[PDB]
Formats: sequence, structure tokens, C-alpha cells
Amino acid sequence: FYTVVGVFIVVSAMSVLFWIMAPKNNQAVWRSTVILTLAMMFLMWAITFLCQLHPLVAPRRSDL
Amino acid sequence: ILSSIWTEGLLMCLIVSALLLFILIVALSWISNLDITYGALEKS
Amino acid sequence: LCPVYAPFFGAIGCASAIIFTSLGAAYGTAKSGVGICATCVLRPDLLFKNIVPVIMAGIIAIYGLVVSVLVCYSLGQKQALYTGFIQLGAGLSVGLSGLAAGFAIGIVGDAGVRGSSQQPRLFVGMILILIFAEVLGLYGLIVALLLNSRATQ
Amino acid sequence: ELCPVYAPFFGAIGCASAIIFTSLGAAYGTAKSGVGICATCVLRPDLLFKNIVPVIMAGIIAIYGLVVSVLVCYSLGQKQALYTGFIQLGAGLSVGLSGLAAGFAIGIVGDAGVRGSSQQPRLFVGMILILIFAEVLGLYGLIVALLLNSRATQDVV
Amino acid sequence: ELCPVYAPFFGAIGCASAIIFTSLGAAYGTAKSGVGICATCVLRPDLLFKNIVPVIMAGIIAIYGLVVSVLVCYSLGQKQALYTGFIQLGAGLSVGLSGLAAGFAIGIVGDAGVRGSSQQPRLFVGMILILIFAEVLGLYGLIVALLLNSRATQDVV
Amino acid sequence: LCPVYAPFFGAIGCASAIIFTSLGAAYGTAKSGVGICATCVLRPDLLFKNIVPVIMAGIIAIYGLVVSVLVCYSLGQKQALYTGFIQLGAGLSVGLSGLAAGFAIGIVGDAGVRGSSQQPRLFVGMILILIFAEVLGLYGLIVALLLNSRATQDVV
Amino acid sequence: TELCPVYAPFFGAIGCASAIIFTSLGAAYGTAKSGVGICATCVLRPDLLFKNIVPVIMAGIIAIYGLVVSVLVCYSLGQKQALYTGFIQLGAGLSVGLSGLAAGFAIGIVGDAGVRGSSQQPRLFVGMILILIFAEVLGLYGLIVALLLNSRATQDVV
Amino acid sequence: ELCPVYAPFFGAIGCASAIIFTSLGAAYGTAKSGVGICATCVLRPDLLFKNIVPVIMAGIIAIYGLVVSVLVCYSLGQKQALYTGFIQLGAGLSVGLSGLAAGFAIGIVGDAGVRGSSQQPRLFVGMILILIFAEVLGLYGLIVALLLNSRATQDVV
Amino acid sequence: ELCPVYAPFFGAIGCASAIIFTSLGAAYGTAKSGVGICATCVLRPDLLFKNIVPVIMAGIIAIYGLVVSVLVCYSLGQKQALYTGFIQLGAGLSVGLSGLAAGFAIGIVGDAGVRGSSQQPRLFVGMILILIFAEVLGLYGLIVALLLNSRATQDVVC
Amino acid sequence: FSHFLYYLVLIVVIVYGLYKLFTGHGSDINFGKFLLRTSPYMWANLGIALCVGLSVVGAAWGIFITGSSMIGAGVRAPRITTKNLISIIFCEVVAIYGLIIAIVFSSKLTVATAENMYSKSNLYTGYSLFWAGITVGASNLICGIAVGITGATAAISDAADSALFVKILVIEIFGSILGLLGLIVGLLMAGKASEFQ
Amino acid sequence: CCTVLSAFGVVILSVIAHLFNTNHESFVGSINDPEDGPAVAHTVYLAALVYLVFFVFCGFQ
Amino acid sequence: AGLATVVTFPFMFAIMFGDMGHGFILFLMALFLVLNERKFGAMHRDEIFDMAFTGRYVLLLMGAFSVYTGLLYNDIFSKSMTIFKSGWQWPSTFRKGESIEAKKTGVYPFGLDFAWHGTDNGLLFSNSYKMKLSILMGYAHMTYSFMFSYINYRAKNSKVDIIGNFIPGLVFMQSIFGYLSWAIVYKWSKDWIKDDKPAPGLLNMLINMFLAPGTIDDQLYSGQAKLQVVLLLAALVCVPWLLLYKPLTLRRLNKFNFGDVMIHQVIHTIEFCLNCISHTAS
Repeated sequence: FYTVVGVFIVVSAMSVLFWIMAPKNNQAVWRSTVILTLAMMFLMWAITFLCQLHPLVAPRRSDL
Repeated sequence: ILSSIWTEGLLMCLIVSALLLFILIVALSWISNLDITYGALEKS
Repeated sequence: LCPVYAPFFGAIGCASAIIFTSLGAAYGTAKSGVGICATCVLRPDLLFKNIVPVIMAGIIAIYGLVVSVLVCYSLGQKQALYTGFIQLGAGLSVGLSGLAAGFAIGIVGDAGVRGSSQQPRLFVGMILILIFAEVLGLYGLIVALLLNSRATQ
Repeated sequence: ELCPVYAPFFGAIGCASAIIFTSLGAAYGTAKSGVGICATCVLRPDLLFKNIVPVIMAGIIAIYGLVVSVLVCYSLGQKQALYTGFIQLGAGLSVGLSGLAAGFAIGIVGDAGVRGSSQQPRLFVGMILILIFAEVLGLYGLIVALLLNSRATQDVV
Repeated sequence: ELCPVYAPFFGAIGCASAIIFTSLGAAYGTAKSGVGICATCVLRPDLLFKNIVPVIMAGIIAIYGLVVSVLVCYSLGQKQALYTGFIQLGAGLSVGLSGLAAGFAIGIVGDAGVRGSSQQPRLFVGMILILIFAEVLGLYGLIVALLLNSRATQDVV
Repeated sequence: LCPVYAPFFGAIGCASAIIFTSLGAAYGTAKSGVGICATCVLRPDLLFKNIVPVIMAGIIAIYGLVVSVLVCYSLGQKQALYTGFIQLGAGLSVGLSGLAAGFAIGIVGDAGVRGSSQQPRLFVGMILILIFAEVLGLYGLIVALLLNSRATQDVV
Repeated sequence: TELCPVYAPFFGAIGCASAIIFTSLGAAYGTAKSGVGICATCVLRPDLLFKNIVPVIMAGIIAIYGLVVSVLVCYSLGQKQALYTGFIQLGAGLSVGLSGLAAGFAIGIVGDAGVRGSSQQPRLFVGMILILIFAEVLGLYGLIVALLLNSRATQDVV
Repeated sequence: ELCPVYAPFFGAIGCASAIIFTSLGAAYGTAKSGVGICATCVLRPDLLFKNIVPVIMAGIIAIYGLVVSVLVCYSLGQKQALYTGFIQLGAGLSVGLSGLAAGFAIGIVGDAGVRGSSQQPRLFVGMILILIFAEVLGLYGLIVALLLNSRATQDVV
Repeated sequence: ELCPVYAPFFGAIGCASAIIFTSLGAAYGTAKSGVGICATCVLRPDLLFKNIVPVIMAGIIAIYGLVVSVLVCYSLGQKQALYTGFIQLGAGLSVGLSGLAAGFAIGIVGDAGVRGSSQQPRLFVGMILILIFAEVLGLYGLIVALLLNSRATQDVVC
Repeated sequence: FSHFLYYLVLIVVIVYGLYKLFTGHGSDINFGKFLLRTSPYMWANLGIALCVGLSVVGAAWGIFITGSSMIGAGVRAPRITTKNLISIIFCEVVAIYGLIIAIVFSSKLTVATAENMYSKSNLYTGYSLFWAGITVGASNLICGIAVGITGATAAISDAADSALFVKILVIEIFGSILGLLGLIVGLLMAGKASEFQ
Repeated sequence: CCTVLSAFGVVILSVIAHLFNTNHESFVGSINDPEDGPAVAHTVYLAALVYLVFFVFCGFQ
Repeated sequence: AGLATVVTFPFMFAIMFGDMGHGFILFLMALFLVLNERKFGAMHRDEIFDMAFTGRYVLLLMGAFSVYTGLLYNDIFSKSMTIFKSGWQWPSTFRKGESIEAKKTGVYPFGLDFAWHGTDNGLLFSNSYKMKLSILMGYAHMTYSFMFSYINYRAKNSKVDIIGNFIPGLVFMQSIFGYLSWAIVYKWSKDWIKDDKPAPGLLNMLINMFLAPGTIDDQLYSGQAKLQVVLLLAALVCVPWLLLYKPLTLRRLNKFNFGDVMIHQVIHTIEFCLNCISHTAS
């Protein structure tokens, strides 16, 4: 689970570093598109990583 | 014996509760056909 | 002789004795109350003498309530089929009779309270017709109260 | 044999039907006599709060069903007698199919009465008087079901 | 014997029924009262978000059916008692076939109330109050089924 | 405990999941199509704006398709009777609720596209009522998924 | 035996029959009801006749959907077949049939209303096809459900 | 056990039902098209043998039943398998209830096309083109029953 | 077991059905076309013995029922195979419920033809042409019932 | 929808009868053993209750038919509203027929001993009271409806002309023959029936 | 529109033929999958060449 | 609301439309319109292509997120991608045609694992994953869009609206479905096999949190039975509080129709408490 927190640190620090270094021309759509898309990419990565970190169902097939 | 499932007592509960339910369906179809004379309640 | 399914017929007779009687009383109240509400928008002083059909329909439901109460004081876990089917007959009698009497009081009552506002001589006519339709509930109540007296003998 | 396995079926149907058919009766009484309120309070909306009495007297029928449904629900058990299930079925039907009739009568009388009470204001007292006779039908069904349910588990084995 | 093989049939059909008849009543309440919104908000398009109340009160019925179909479902199980299946069938029917009536009484009141409250603004509070009396029927079915489902696995062997 | 006639209920639950949702979607598509083809004769510019009740009808059939596929991939010869009863319940839960959702979508969509050409502001009200009509089938989808998640949970 | 009784191909023959019966009923309604609109809107506008036959082709595709599943259930029938096989062949037959019936109702109603008003407005031709696609995927879904049920008819049977 | 005594019942019902329902469909398709012809050519009787196409295409789907009710009839034995009776019943129903639908479609399209083809002369090609799609329904039912009946006695014991 | 006691029941209700459902289709073809003759020949009574051909072709299918009822009747016995009873029931239904269809078709076509043949006399040869197709529907059922009844007692045992 | 249920029940009865008959078990659908093993008190009490029920649903039927038209016809001519009440009376006597037959039948309703309970006589007097309650309740039903119709015509022909009520009262007499004939037949049917013993 | 379908027919079928040639387990790895990899790659690569002929011919249109 | 839409609408699209093959096709037919937006701007557009070209940047993002999420799934025209090292190994010696399981070696680095492709119970695992994915992303979307209400009531400088609608809404939403979304993550965090503990069912945990409080059949964390009672009371205390705070403190600040505020707050309470359940299932 700590390799989810370790990715949350480098995503959150990147989003904070982009909040202060956004271009001044279109600030409320530079720091709103890029910071929210990193949040949603990290959310789907964390959900697709934690479902396989400690699984309850093993993959079972016959034809191999 | 008459049957093991459709016994002598179940099959004559389902005749009583069919006669009573027939009378119920008839009476509810009587009360469902009850309409109000709206022309004697309006101003016009 | 006294099976396990024997208080089904008595409980369903106690049910039907108030169900069918209240259906008849509801038809007699609603259909004859439409005639009261339709009549008393142009001649409103006939409001409390046209109230007789819903009172007679209420007397019908009282006749059914009496049979339902008197059947449910004779129910037991271990009663015979004799008691069960005689309570069933006491329920069916007052049920069909109160249902018929309430339908008749409802169909006569609105026509009577409509003819009473046009012709004042039809009030005695509708009362004398509705008294014949009232005692049909009594004609089922007689068989119900006679089959009640033969419950546990 | 006295307490079979299929015995809670009739008790559960009696607990269900007491609220089902009284909700049908109260629904017809609310529906038919609320159409009349919404039709006759577009012209005289000052009497909106006194035409609501058919809706309230219709909704009393659902409370009549609710009381018998709770009192049948708190007498159900896994090993109850078949007598108890028959009595609870009878007490469910005695409230349900009688409050259905009372709700039909309240809906018909209320829709016929709130439409005639805006043309004649003296018809309101007659409407209340007819709706009392329409609501005592469900009250009589409540009395029958309470007298059954007191008899339900009394001397059972 | 006391927990037979056909015992989860009644529970599964109750879990089905509590959302089937509830969604059917809520669909009547949505469609019948959406006809009135789509008919009167052509003249008065400012009253769209004001007349949306009967559709929401029809959806609250479907929420009442959903919250009982998700409580019967987690009380299901193989080799459960037949008593539990009968109680779950009764709690399915008590929500479904009374929310059916409440949805009828919400739709056929709310269409007339939306037809009327575009002409008279004082009729809107009366519409909401009649719809509350029509939605408390489904609430009563919810209460009966929750009190019934609380006794489904209570000391059942 | 796991009899021979047990996959009959599962096959009926796999059939009824798509049958009744297709009946509901077919009522919705028919009513909404009669609405569109009578309101877009004179107003052809808002033709593609009015196809939303037909899409809301098709999502009901997609809801039935998903449950029928998930019930299909849990059938078996030697399955329990509990599994067949749960699959029958999950088929009926999505089917006879998507039928009602399709009835509501058809009636609301017909009445909304026949009056949305007269008043252009009625479109955002029609979409809002059709959301409540489509959540009626989403509820049956949720009940069917929660049933089918427990069809083979503790099964002997 | 017990898993494979003698009355087991009954459900398979009913599933082979119903898949073509109810799709033929649906396709017949979709042909007749939408052909009334073709034959009614051609006495004034006969130049759009080979393009108004879209709702009868889209309805005849439903009958082909029934025919495919009837052929595939027919070539899986056996005398000593499992009762599970007959059950889910009945399921496949009902899934194609009673959904292609609904698809045929929708195609007939929509196609009648579309070729009735497409002679008045020429821009409704691209609209009624887009609605008939949603009316024909209703039967395509039942085709998918029956082709997934038919892949399990004799898979792990004993 | 595989060939019971009641096994020719389903084969005889299939052999009857193969021609019974196709005769009903052909009767509907002949009746409505004949009313359409006899009402469309009291003014223009030159189109009498031209408009006979719906009656012919409705009469073909009864020959579709006459084929399979002979091919099922010549596979009926006293000691036949129950599988054979089930397939012959399925084949009789597959031709019958599909040719009934084909006859409904031909009977509606036939009079709708011959009442309009007296006005527009080039609606006749469209009428034939729709009746081909209405007659391939009975052709599909014929194909299904001919594929069934080639399997009713293939590997039977 | 192979020739049970209830075996002549199906043969008796196949002998009965082949005249019942045939004559109540022949009665429709007679009545529905005879009200079209009696309403038309009040102005054209010279066409009376020419418009009566629908009634004759509706009476022919009752003879088609009579022949099959006699041939099923003379193959009944107390101890006959249940296969023979099933075949005779199938033959009776095949004649009756298809001669009913042929009578419905003759009844619907015949009054439409005789009411139209007095406005246009060149519609009589079209009425005969449609009515032959409507009348051959019972001849097909007679062919099916005779091919059944030839198979009834061919290789029966016990 | 009712025709769909009438067809569905018919299909289920035919499929169940042919399944029970084909498998050599066709005598298990045994109506005679059903008649032998059901309790005679069911048939007796059901006959009494349906006698007094179906007499009243015909009496009350005729009462509203010739009551509503009497009140409608009495608006212009109110001199019928008391003379013409004999048409209410003729359709009301069919309820007292069913009442006095139901009480005479309930006199034959005692407690039978369990050792001779499904005997010849106890089962006979269940069958006899059942069908003699049916043939009185149905006859008084049909007689009440016929007398109500022929009194509703009389109530309007009376208001037309006064000399027509005497001529059309005869039709009410011939219509009220029927309930008295049912009264006779239901007493002849349960004439030889004894009590439950 | 045939040039778009033909360009995808080059790309997708070339990747599929390469994944059959290298015995990739998403195409060969099951029992129901074909046994010989390059035998399927030889008939998918020729289809890639056929769609390349369609792409070149419809690319000069 | 069209400034959070610019990412969330293509992303909620891509969660439903997850495939690198169809996503690259949609991204390519969007990038064809983006690179040719000067020739298509000075052109008459019919309604369907005007709809498609007005949104030439909604489709570019709808393709660009669909490639990302179909690389999270192994779904490239419904095929898998053996890019990384698997967390599951199959046994080397096994009989042909028998059902075998895989032993867990590690966890797959980026995205879902490719040993679930030709798998009998792979669809059960994908059902569990995508259901809990939808629950958590709906929770995130709702608790993100619910903070905008607080920012609105703060910009309007209305503490009455804050304490009447936002706080009783926040600690009603977070105490039920925030707890559900936390419990999904905490079940994913624990192993439940190395610990030899039963894995709790989270459906009948939230069923039994409202029906039978304090009774925990399968314990999910230490102190569950007494913390769920606190969360249940915090959720049930906000049904009268959200319904009775704002009208009774607007009435107190008049010492205005009290019937138009009380009925509106009852409708708001019923609607909000309905929708907190009705949207997390939607």
C-alpha cells in the first residue's frame, strides 16, 4: 500500500508545483485541467492497483 | 387417499377461497364501474 | 373429526362477513352520496332528509359487524369441521345479503334523492322502497344468527 | 402437526395484505378526491384547506392498515400454529378488503362533494356527514381485525 | 424439513417483487405526471423546476423499493428457513404492491396539480400536501416491510 | 439440494432479463419515434436533439443485456436450486423494472417531443424527467447485480 | 437417466420452434404495419419507393436472426441429450423470439410513422433510419444472448 | 422408455398443426386480398389478373404446410421414439405459426397495395417487393421444419 | 398397454371434429356469402343462379369433411391401437380446422365478390379465381387427412 | 385479459389431463373419491348459505330495477309511487322464499358421529342440501331479476296510462311463478334427506 | 472510405501476423487457439499485402 | 459547471468506453478535425457535423482518456497487452484440459493484469473491480462537486446557508458513503488470507449498519461495532438538522413566508437524502 502513497506524493507535489507555475494567460483552465486530470489518473491507477494488491479470487482457466 | 399434495382439505379450502374470491372480483367490478354525474356539480 | 385446517373456514367467514358487507355498504354510501351532492347544489334544504340511504347502508355494515364479532368469539384451535363450515355459512349469508342490500340501497337512493327534489311526493316513495331493500341484510342476518347458535352443540 | 412449517405463509400474507389493500383504498381516496381539489381550487382557492378532509379521511385508512400490520408482524414466529396463521390471514383481509371499500367510498364521495361545495357552501356539512359513514366502514374492519388478533395466540398449543 | 430446498424461492421472488411493483408504481407516477409537466410548461416554461415535485416524489417510492430489495438480498442464503422466505416474500409484497398504489396516487394527483398550479399559484402548496399524503402510503409500506424484515432471521433455527 | 431441474430457473432468468427490457425499450422507441416523426416534419433542425428518448430507451435494453450475459456465464448443469432461484430473481428484477422504465420513457418522451417544438425551454425539463424515468431501470440493474453477486457465494 | 431424461428434447424442440415463430410474428408485424405506410405514401410520391423499403428490410433482418438460432438449436438436438441442454435451448429460443417480437413491433410502429411523414419532409429519412437502428438492435441483443446460451448447451454436460 | 406408447401423439399433432395454421394464414391472406381486389376493380377491371399476386403468394404458404405435413406423415410409426414426436411437433409448429404470421403480413400488404395500385400504376412493383419479404417468413419456417424433419429419425434407437 | 382402453376416445373425437369444425366453417361460408346474395339480387335477380357459386364451394368443403368423417368412423374398434386413435384425431383436426379456414376465406371473399360482380360483370371470373384458391385450402387438409388415414392401421400390432 | 386466463386455465387443464392419462395414471384425477372424502357439512352449509345469498341478490336486483324506474317515472306522475309498490313486493317475496327454505334446511344440520360420518345417508343429505340450496337460490335470483324487469316496464306503462298497470301486472304474475316453483322443487329435493347422524 | 479501412487493414493485420509469428500467448496460448503460429502468420501477412494493394490503389483516387 | 466538465466528462466517458483500439480510432478521427479546423470553420455545417465539429476538442480528450484507461485495462480490441511482468504464474506440469489456478508472485505494475484474459473467473474479478471503481469515482465526483456549494455560500457570505445545508449535508454524505468508499480501500489494504480472517461482505455491512447496529458478524477493523453506531447517529442527527436549522433561524431573524421556506427545506431534505443513495447507485 505504501507504493500507492509513494505515487500520491509525487503526483501531489507535481500538482502543487503546477498550481504555482501555471501560465498567466488562462490560469483557471491550466491549473484546473491539469491538476484534475492527474487526480483522476491517480485515482484509477490506485483503484486498479489495490484490487490486485491482496486479491481474494485466483485466476482459473482450463484451456492452456 | 385422494392425493398427498392435493388432499381432501386443501382442495376444499381452494374451493371456498375461490367462491369467496369470485364474489370479491364481481363486487369490485361493480364498485369499479361507479361514476359521478359531473354535470350536476358544475356551474355551466 | 377436528382437523388442523378447520379454523380456516371460520376465520375466512369472519373475514367475508365484514368484507362483503362493507363493500355493499360502501357502494350504498358512495352511489347514494353522489346523488345527495348532485341534488343539494340547487336545493340545499333537502340535505338532512336525503341522508337516509347512507344511514341504511351504515346499518347494513353494522349487521355485518355483528356477525363478524359473533363468529370470532367461537373460533378455536381445535374446533371441528362442523363449527368451521357453519361459521363459513354464517359468513357467506350475511356477506351476500349485505352486498346485495347495499347495491340495492345505492342504486335506489340516488334516484330517490334526485326524484325527491323534482317531486316532493317521492320522499315517502323512496323511503318505502329502501325499507324493502334494507331488510334483505336482515334476511341474511337471520340465517347468520341461526347458524351461530348451532356452533358448539 | 398443529404447528406446521407452511404456517407462517398465511401470517405473512395477512401482514402484507392489511397494508397493501388499505394503501390501495387510501390511494383511491386520495387520488379521486384530490383530482376534485385540484379542479375546484383553481377558481376558489380560499377553501383549499377545508377540501382536504376527504384526503385526510382517506389517509386514516392507511393508518388502520398500519396498526394491524404491526400487530400481526409482532406475533409472527417460525413455530407458530396454523391457527395463528389463519387468524392473521383473516385479520389482514378484514382490514384490507374493508378499508379498500371505505377508501373507494371516500374517494367517490369526496370527488362528488368538493366539486359541489364550491357552488353550494351548505353542502360541506353534508359531505363531512357522508364521509363519516364512509370512514366507519374501515373502522369496523379495524374492530374485526383487533378482535381476531386478540384471539390469535390465546390458547394455542 | 424446517429449512427446505425451495425456501429461497419466496425470498428471491420477494426481493424481485419489492423493486418490480415499486418501479411500476413509480413509472406510472413519473409518466402520468410528466404528461402534465410537458403540457403546462409550454405555456409557462418558468414553472419547470417548480412542478418537478411529483416526479421526485415518484422517485422516492423507487428509493423505498431499492432499500428493501437490498436488505432482503443480503438476508438471502441457501438452506435458509422457510419462515425466512415467507417473511421476505411478505416484506417484498408490502413495499411493492403498496408503492404501486402510492405511485398511482402520486401520478394521477400530480398531473391534475400541475394542470391546476399553472392557473392558480395558491394551488401548489395544496398539491404538495396531497402528494405528501399520497407518498406516506409508500412510506407505510416501507415501515411494515422494515419491521417485518427485522424479524426474518431473529432467533430462527 | 442441487437437483436436475435447477438450471430451468436460471435459463428463464437469463431469458426474462433481455425479453422484458426489450419489450420496455420497444415501447419507448415506438412511442418516441411516433413523437419524433410527427414533430420533425415541420421542425427538422431539432431532429437529432429529439433522439434522446430513443437513446434512453436503448440504455434499458443494454441494462437487460448486461444482466442476461452475467446470468448466462453463471449457468451450469450441476448447479444448486438456490443459484437458479437467485438467477430467476435477478432476471425478473431487471426485466419487469426495465419494462416499467420503458413505459415511462415512451410516454414522457412522446409528450415531451410533441410539446418541445412549441416551447424550446421544455427540452431541459424533458431530459430531467427522463433521467428519473431511466433511474427506474438503473435500480433494477443494481438489484440484479447485487443478486447475481450472491448466486454462487456459499453454495454446496 | 436422471440428468438426461426422455422428455428432455421437448424443451429443445420448443426452443427451436419459438425462435422462428415469434421472430416471424415480429417481422410480419414490422412488414405489414410499415408496408401500409409505403403503399399509402406512394400514390402521391412514387419516386421514393425503393428508399422507403428500409423498415421492411430492417424487419426481415429480425426473421434472419430467428432463422440462425433455429438452425443452431436444430443442429444441437439429440435423443439422449441433457435436460440442461434442453433448458438453455428453450432459453435461447425465447431470448431470440420474444425480443425479436418486440423489435418487430418497434420497427413496424416507427417505420409506419416515419414513411408516413418522410414523404412530407425529406430530412426525416436520415432520422427514421437512426430510430430503426435502435429498434433493430433490440433483436440484435436477443441474438447475442441466444448465441451465448447456445455456446453452453453441450459444454460440460454429462 | 425411449419409444413410449404416447409418442405418436406429438407427431400427429405436429402433422395436423403443420397444415392447420398455414391454412389459417393462407385464409387470412386470401380473404383480405380478395376483398381488396373485389373492391378495387369494380371501376378498373383491367387490373384483375395483375392484382392476383397477393392471393397466389398467400396460397404458396399453404403449400409450405402441405409439404411438411406429408413429410411428417410419412415418418409416423406406432413404435417411434419420443424424440421423433417432439421434433415432428416442433416442425409442425415451426411451419404453422410462421406461415400464419406470413399470411397476416401478406393479407395486410395485399389489400393495402391493391387498393393503392389502382391509383399509382408503379406501386405494383413495390407491392411485389414487400410481399416477397412477407413470404420469405413462411419460407424460413419451411427451412426450419425441413431441417428438423431430417433429424427426427437420424440416430434414434 | 399398446392398445389401451381409452384409445377409441381420440378416434371418436377425430371422427366428430372432422364434421364439427368443417360444418361450422361451411356455415360461415354459406351465411356470410348468402347475406351478400340476398342483398344484391334485389336489383339484379337475373344473376341469382350465378352468384350462388360461393355457397356451392362452401358446401363442397362440408362434403370434404363428410368423407373423412365416414372413413375415420369405419376404422373405429373397441380394441384398436392408441397410434390409430392419434392418427384419426390428427386427420379429424387436419380436415376440420383447415376447412374452417377455407370456409372463413370463402365467406369473406364471396360476399365481396357478389356485391362487386353486379357493378362490373367482368369481376365474376376474378371471384371464381380467388375462390378456387380459397377453396383449395380445404382440399389440402383432405389430402393430409387421407394420407394420415391410410397410415392408421397399416403396421399396427397388439 | 380475462380471456387470456380462461385460455390459460383451459390449456393447463388439458395438459394436466393428457399428462395424467398418457402415463397410465388417469384414474388419479378422481372426482368420485373427491365427492366421497370431502365433508358433507361443506355441501350442506354451502347450499344453505348460497340459498339465502342468491335469493337476496335476485330480490335486491329486482328491487333496484323496478325501484329506480318507479322513482324516475313518478316525477311527472306521482300517483304511481304507492300503488306500484306491489312490483317491489313481488320481487321481494323471492327472498322470504330462500329464507324459509334456508331455515328448514338448517334444521337438518346436526352433529354426526365420526364412526358413521361419510356414510350413505350423511353424504346424501350433504348432496341434497347443496343442490337444493343452489336450485332455490338461483331460481329466486332469476325470478327476482325477471320480476324486476317486468315491474320496471310496468312502472312506466302505469305513468303512461292508468289502465295499463292492470294489464301488465299479469306478466309479473307469470314471472313470479318461477320463485314459487323453485320453492317447491327445493323442498321436494331435500324432502327425504334426514339429519346428520 | 476504402483507403481508411485498407490502412487499418495494413496496420492491424500486420501486428496480428507478427503476434502469430512470435507465438504470443494472447493468440496461440490456448487449446482452442491454432497450433502452428507461422502457418497462420503466412495467411494473415498475405491479407496485409492485399489490403496494402487496396490502400495503394485507392490512395491515387 | 463547465470548468470541471472539461476533464470529468471525457474521463467519465472513458470509464464507460475503455479500449485502446476504439479509443485510438476516436482520438484519430478527432485529431483529423482538430488539425483541419481552419478549412472546416469557413464551411457550411449541417446539424450532425456541426455537433461533431463544435466539439472537436471534447472528442480529442474522449480519445486521449480512452487510450489511458484501455491501457489500464488490458483491452486492445478486446485483447491483452503483455507489456509488464505478471503477478500470476501458471503451473508448468499439468494435464491437458483440466482446470488450474495461478499462484500469486507479485502485483502488476500499471493497470489490470493480463493473466485474467482467457479466464473462467476473470469476469467475477472484473465485476468486483469495476463496481468498486464506479463507487469510488462517483464518490469522488460527488464530494468534489459538493465543495462548490460551500464556495458558493461563502462567496454569498451566508453562514446560515452553510450551517443549514453544507455541514449537515457533508456529515451525512461522508458518514455513510464516505465510509463505504473508505471500507472498500481498507478491504483492499488488508490481506485476509495471511491473517486467516474472514473477508467481510460490504453490502450486508451497510445493510446491517442501519438495521442491527452494534452486531458485526465479520469484523472488518478493530472498534467497528462502536464506531458504526457513532456514524449512524451522526447520519441520523442530520435528517432533523438539515430540515429544521434554516427555517427556524430565518424565522428567528424576523423577531418573508415561513410556509415557503419550511416546505422548501422539507423538499430539499427529502431530495438530498434520497439523492445521496440514488446517485451512488446511478
